[PDB]
Amino acid sequence: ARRPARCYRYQKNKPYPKSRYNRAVPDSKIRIYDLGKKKATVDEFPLCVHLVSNELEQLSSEALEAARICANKYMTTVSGRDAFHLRVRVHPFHVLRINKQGMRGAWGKPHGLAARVDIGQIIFSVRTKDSNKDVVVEGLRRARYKFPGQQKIILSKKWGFTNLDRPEYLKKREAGEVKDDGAFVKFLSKKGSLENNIREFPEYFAAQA
Amino acid sequence: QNPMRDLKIEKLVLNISVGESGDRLTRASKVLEQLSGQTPVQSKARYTVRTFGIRRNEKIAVHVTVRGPKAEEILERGLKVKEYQLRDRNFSATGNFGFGIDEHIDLGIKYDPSIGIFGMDFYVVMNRPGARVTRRKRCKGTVGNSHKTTKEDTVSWFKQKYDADVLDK
Amino acid sequence: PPKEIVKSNTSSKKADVPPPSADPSKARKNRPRPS
Amino acid sequence: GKSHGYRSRTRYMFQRDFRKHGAVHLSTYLKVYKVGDIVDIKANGSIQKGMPHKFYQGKTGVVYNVTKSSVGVIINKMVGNRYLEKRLNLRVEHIKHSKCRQEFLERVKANAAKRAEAKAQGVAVQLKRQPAQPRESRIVSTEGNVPQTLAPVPYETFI
Amino acid sequence: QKDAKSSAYSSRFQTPFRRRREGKTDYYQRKRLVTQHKAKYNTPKYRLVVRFTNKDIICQIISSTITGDVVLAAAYSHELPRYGITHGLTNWAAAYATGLLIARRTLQKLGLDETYKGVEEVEGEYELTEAVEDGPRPFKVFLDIGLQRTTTGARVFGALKGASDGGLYVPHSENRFPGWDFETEEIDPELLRSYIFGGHVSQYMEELADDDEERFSELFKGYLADDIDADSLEDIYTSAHEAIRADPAFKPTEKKFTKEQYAAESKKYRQTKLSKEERAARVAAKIAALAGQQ
RNA sequence: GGUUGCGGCCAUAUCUACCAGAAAGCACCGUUUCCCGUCCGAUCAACUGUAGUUAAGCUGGUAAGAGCCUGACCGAGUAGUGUAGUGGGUGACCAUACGCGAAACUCAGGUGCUGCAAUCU
RNA sequence: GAGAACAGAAAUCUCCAGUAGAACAAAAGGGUAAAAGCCCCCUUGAUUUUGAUUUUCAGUGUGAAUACAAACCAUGAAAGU
RNA sequence: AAGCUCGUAUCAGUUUUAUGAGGUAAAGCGAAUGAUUAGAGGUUCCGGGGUCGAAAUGACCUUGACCUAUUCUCAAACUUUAAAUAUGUAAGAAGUCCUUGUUACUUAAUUGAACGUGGACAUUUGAAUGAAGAGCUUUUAGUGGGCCAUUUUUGGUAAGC
Ligand SMILES: C[NH+](C)c1cc(NC(=O)CNC(C)(C)C)c(O)c2c1C[C@H]1C[C@H]3[C@H]([NH+](C)C)C(O)=C(C(N)=O)C(=O)[C@@]3(O)C(O)=C1C2=O
Ligand SMILES: C[NH+](C)c1cc(NC(=O)CNC(C)(C)C)c(O)c2c1C[C@H]1C[C@H]3[C@H]([NH+](C)C)C(O)=C(C(N)=O)C(=O)[C@@]3(O)C(O)=C1C2=O
Ligand SMILES: [Mg+2]
Ligand SMILES: [Mg+2]
Repeated sequence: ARRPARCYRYQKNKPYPKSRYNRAVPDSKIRIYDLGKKKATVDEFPLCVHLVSNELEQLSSEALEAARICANKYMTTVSGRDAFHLRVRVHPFHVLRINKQGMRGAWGKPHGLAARVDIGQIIFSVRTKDSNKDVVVEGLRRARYKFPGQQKIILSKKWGFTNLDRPEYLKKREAGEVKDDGAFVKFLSKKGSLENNIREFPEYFAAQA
Repeated sequence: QNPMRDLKIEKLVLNISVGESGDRLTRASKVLEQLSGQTPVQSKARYTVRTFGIRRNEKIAVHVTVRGPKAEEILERGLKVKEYQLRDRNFSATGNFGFGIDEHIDLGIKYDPSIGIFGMDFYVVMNRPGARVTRRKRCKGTVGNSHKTTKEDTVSWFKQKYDADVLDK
Repeated sequence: PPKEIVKSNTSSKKADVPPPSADPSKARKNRPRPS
Repeated sequence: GKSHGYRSRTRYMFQRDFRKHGAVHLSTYLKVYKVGDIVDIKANGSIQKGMPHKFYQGKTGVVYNVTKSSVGVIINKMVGNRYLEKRLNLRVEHIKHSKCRQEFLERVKANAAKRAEAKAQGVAVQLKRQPAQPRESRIVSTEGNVPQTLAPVPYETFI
Repeated sequence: QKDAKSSAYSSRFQTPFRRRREGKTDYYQRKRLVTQHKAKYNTPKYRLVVRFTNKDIICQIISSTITGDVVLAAAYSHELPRYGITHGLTNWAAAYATGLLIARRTLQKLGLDETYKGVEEVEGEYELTEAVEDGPRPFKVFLDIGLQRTTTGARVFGALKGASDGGLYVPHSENRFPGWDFETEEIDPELLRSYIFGGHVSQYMEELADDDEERFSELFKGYLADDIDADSLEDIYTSAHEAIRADPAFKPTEKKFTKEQYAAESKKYRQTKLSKEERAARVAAKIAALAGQQ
């Protein structure tokens, strides 16, 4: 068993997901997709660090789980459990097939799950404080050791996971049009109804500091 | 204000669900004939239930729709045997209300020893005058928001008329 | 004569299936039992 | 195992447009076709009677016969080493007019007009269309428009 | 009431046609009425459109065009009191008189009035207008009822019989006129003559005047105001019939307070829309009004 | 300019909440003799326009409204794609040359127009 | 969803919301809302005479289908079908 | 191969202009269907487990479920939108306009439909470029094992499959 990712590496077939036409498939090895203090706020974690792909390929579901464990173990052992939020941004939906006389009736049974990753697609995202740049970079270096292909650790200059680079997020927050939701934020738009905009964002519609 | 939108009784429905077919259902139909003065219509099952002992396309219930002065006198007799107290639930949120009586000998006809005992469900609906706009065929519509009688309007009307009282909630 | 009349159902389903609102798991236990 | 029915591979072809289901309209019922008109065939999925084959979808032909509820359209189709003429009996919901044909009629009316004046004033007609001639000599004013210098941007990653 | 419909629902929502949405036309029926045999290429299909409001009867001859339906002739029950009928403008006799009026008006307009005189001896018998040999064929219109029920004893079929007696070749059967007893499967000429000449109103008047003075008075105030007796309904309805046979030409009203005065003064209470700066001013005023965390 | 009847395009017209409607019209409305129809004059049929009402229907307005429509040099000449190279790279794939060229997003505007006939302070 | 004796999760009756999330004999796709769905009334166009056309195609056959013509009918107030 | 009728206004493995058609690449899921990660708020309506005076057709809760607004990722047999390349038709003389002839078709009709008579339409007869000719017919051979390359792509770990 356990054929190589070198024989399941490239994107050669059409996406073959679990549907009403493809049943009795095995479940993936990765079940948890967010690790660390997943209830924290974007005000708590400003710096974003991305592990991004540079090849068009297929990452195994179990490669995802193995890299997720080694990353989370290193970060928790070094900087504690509440110092980071790790989110895996690819989900294994492509069912990979195995053949197991001759090539007559060669259509195979489902074997595993894989996530198709494109060039410039984020695989891992970690948000953290400004001091933990070294430990986040080292943990994602272990993750890129365990994934196949060539990957890049980039310092994402967006406040947390969302959008809106750090000067822009500052100006929005001390303007007051940002409301703290669970693990994310809500924004004030100038297109909603006035009544619910008032009763959802009082700080913008007051003279508060 | 209140020019003509006061209230009125649209119809009263008498419903008996005997749960089986034959002599019992026919005798229930005779009870409805003698009470309303009007031919009853027998309602039919929808699906089989093993615990209920019912079969699909088997005649289960029987009901009569009455309107107007006969509706109000039947309502008066039903409220008289229900001693003019109704439990607030008993006034659904669209304003229409209803109750249920057992041993229908308490109102009207004597026993007629060949028919039997049949409890029945009174259900009454009310409308402000002008429900033809949502009932008629050409140029249909919906009643406005200063219409479509609510629970508070119905209980206010039912405490103004009939000298009745309500319960806790 | 006892004239007989049927209710014309305004329903299209002809399957002998109860609706999904008839789940026996959905049941109000601690319903008031008759004493 | 293999099927070639009348409506094989016609799923998205005979679907209706989005928010365009239901009854087809009385303009398409009251437009008139006379023998010799040139029409375009695009099947309407709601009317199953009189529907064409999938080959003739989006195809242009000359009407030759006009009857009670349908018209007959002559379509040239390519099979083998020759074109064959085909005589389809299609209903007026699947038949629509050809805006190339109406614009050709407006152009022949305009040409007849232009030759009528050019004969009245004795000037040459210049009737046929000319394609896009390249350009001509021009002067551009710098007054109020000084050329702003552009330079290639460096590489900054946005993610 | 928390039943507000979602944005996805409102996006996938296909609105019906305008007239279906306002519930005035049946497009299935409209299609089948106005679709023409394509081998005629230009001949309009003419509809005898009959409509009934609560106080008026509208009877029109309509043809169909891509730009919109156009009217060839019109006749109104509120124009009937010019002829002879000052009361009961929505009864069976008004329907028959309106059908007669619309038939005679369109034949006078089309110049087919010297021939196709119609009946002139109205007797309540069912006949079709036969084509005159060596001459123009009768004008063919099809009855457009619309949405009302095609029950036996309908004023739209009263107008149908009025048009058929007026001379318009309406294709019809006799199993919808009143007096058609399905047990005997024939027509009743006496009952249908009574219905044409308003006999049911007359028996109603004599029954009320015999039994209840207050109900007779309440329903028939204008009748007693004109002092019109219970047995003169046939006299006035006949005289209206020959007045229609005399002058089926449209006389418009006095038209006082002309069109520009109607536009200028009679309608100025329509409230005008605002523009962008006024809308922004109201928004800013509401911002100032709702300023603070109150 | 309204309103009615018939319509054309079929959301710029729909949906939700709230206001206004002088005239006429429309509507709600009253009655069961007849034709007729229902378990039921509620729908439908018939009679009166009288006893009343604009409460609804309808029409129009408002909403930093939902939706829908139009536009933009907003995104974006981006993704994608024809054609070419003894171009690159172990490959995956990418760049260039000559052409074509989106969708989402952002922002701005708008919220039915019109044909025939009749009627209206 | 809110209600009405027994009656409850679900038996029957109402009201409101409900762009089709149902049904259309069967596999899947398409289509359909005053209908093509569900009830009621009448019927036998599931008829006769041969032709033309489309699909597979050699532009042969078989099957299926389309539009007419000359009849005779059904239905409906009728247009029509 | 034999030709034949014309070499008289006929065509094109091509482009433009005008007008159609399509649902693939892309894109989308805070748009339908299906999949799917994570929190937030609410349901004085007990779905399940409790606690508070064994009580509660009572409160304090946990926890599901459901709903509302968000959020991460997708789909050959999902889709609002939607390319590029290929694809249909047209670019007059067998055409257009004006009066009036036939008809058992059609119309309410001296109205229409189809085919016509007569008259008008030259140094641009109505886009480009080409034509080493256009069209048609007869007869008959051999063939009816294929293979490779760029791009798209199916099955397979892959293959000089
Ligand atoms: C210019 N000439 C040489 C010519 C050429 C062609 N064909 C071409 O254009 C060439 N063919 C190519 C395009 C190369 C395939 C042509 O096709 C023609 C003609 C001549 C005309 C002459 C016509 C003429 N009248 C009507 C002006 C005439 O006198 C008669 C007659 N009444 O007998 C004709 O024969 C004429 O009508 C005619 O037939 C011509 C051509 O067809
Ligand atoms: C389009 N041009 C090339 C053309 C085409 C055709 N034929 C066609 O339209 C095509 N043939 C079809 C009908 C489609 C089978 C044509 O038939 C003609 C012509 C040209 C004309 C020119 C005529 C012209 N007129 C104004 C009198 C002229 O000056 C003379 C003359 N008297 O010298 C002509 O030669 C002319 O009469 C002529 O022969 C033409 C055609 O016949
Ligand atoms: Mg020649
Ligand atoms: Mg010539």
